[PDB]
Amino acid sequence: MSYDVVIPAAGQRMKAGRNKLFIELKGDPVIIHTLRVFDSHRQCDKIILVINEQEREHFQQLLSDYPFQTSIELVAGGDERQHSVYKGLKAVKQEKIVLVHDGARPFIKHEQIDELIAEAEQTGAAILAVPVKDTIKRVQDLQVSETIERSSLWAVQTPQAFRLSLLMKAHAEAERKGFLGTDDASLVEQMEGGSVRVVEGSYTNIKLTTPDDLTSAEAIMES
Amino acid sequence: MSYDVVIPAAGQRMKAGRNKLFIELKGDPVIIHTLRVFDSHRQCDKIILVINEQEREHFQQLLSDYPFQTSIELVAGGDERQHSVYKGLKAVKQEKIVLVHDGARPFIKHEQIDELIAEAEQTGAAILAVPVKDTIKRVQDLQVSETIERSSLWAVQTPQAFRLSLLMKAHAEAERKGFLGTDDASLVEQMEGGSVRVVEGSYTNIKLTTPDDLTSAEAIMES
Repeated sequence: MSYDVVIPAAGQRMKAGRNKLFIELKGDPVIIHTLRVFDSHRQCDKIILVINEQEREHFQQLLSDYPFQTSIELVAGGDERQHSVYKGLKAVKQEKIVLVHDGARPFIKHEQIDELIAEAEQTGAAILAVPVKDTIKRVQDLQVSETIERSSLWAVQTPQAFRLSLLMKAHAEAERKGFLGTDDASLVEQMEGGSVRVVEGSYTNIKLTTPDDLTSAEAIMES
Repeated sequence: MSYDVVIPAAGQRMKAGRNKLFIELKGDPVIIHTLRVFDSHRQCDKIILVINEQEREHFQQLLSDYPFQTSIELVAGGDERQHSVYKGLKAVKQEKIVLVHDGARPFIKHEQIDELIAEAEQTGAAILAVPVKDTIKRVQDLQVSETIERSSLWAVQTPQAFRLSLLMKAHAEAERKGFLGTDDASLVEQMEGGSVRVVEGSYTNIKLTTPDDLTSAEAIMES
């Protein structure tokens, strides 16, 4: 059915007003492009944007500049990405499917979200990923220590979709024992019996941090 | 000092004339864009293009359409990438630095090649790579089996630069015992005491296979 989306926007870090999500892409902040995807999606009930308190005013101003039909809440985060995601998930008001999504990934398609909601509802946890295409090596001090075996390796994207109860439990367990995950899926993996499934996404679902990313973004738009 | 470059162009596979390297990028085949990089590079002595015999005529026609100052030889390859690279290295006429390079990586910069020649000459073997930015997971039947620990992982590019004697030895040893490597560095790694170093490259040094790659290419050009 429907979902809430939590987007961590605390910078896991820049000074107030200088969030990487405010970098303009064809004249609109990256975050705007991302927000419009979830706004136009019929099954997205609400957007939870997890922020640093200092940047609240900047986000408020930005949202008044760009109004949306879909409800958007600014929820204060913490000092790490995981802590922030969890404070976000604490603002979901009933049991339902929850997505967690990178603000700087504006090219997610409603098709992919739909497929991810189906899996999360079916089995509890799902992530978007694509096959790794390049050889991967582990390297100590610019010296190759090994070549990682490529056959079944996937590059992980967002969103990641979960039953709220499940992801909440995975966050609580992790926090109670001081485990620091990378992405949300790794918290579920860390639980006993915890299981996560993959929906294959698209190579266009890129994350925009650096200026070369903008250039690649501007070409994905125009196309 | 100077080097030969071997470029495997046997399709490790398409029918004759339909090589992926003939896909036109702003009106010139991808291979042309790549060849121009090595042609304009003062230290490149020779280009060895390893082909399927069937496509010889197509390559010959393509080269007469685009003349180059730098000498280019068409050398017949084998049925795998490794076998083809090795037949290529067999046409290098004296001991020197040899590069091996993907035909479909046209955005290599002379700066990067220069840094790679320095390392290969210094320590014997060098590769271009960039830090992995995304979470990597191993996945069986769309089901995550593990999260690969990210801190020291690099995505490997070409070229890879070696002392000819060293890479030749690594190829001979591998063939004598039927070992099938992925890239050339993995053949050197497989030798006793074999050691390979990393030069950090650039995120623009992309490989062009799919149509989305073209679009990303056309934007890297224009920029």
